[PDB]
Amino acid sequence: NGLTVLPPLLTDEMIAQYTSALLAGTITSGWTFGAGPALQIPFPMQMAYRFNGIGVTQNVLYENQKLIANQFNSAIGKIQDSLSSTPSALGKLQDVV
Amino acid sequence: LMSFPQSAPHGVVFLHVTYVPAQEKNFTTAPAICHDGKAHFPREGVFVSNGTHWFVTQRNFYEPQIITTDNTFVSGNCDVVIGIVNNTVYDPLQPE
Repeated sequence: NGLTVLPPLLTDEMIAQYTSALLAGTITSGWTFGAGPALQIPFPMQMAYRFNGIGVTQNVLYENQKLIANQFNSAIGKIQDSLSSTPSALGKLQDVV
Repeated sequence: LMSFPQSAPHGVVFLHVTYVPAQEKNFTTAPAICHDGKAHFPREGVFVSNGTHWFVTQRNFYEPQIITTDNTFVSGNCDVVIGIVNNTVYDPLQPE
């Protein structure tokens, strides 16, 4: 009847590659990759800069990096479990479609 | 840094003056320094190593300075921070 759906320009593979590139830049350069060149920096130093920016001393991180990594892994696991169990996570996109 | 507005027909033009770093160099970094049995963390800078010595410099510019008590603070011992190195800390009160 004339209703034709056109595919988007950027495919899913290109979106995934963009996401992976942004993630790599974030984890390897902190915030310097967006303002200019991607300056390499260790992740325990990016976390120290984040803690210093939010108003927390860096010695807390340098002493509890193990606990912070464990909490981050547990949070990622809980997020994955919620995404696998709760179907209403992408409810906005589902309602749009 | 700053911006300069400009008039335009049915619009406006912004002249954003930004700070773009350039001419970067690789350096060896360390989380803390263990000189007097305790760890020394940077106050507003970051430890860098040119290969033979250690210096303190800011994040957005390379300005090597001698590791002094005024640039670092003491917090905790050394057997907790992972990857801490040993380096001397200059004390201005000793020559005075």
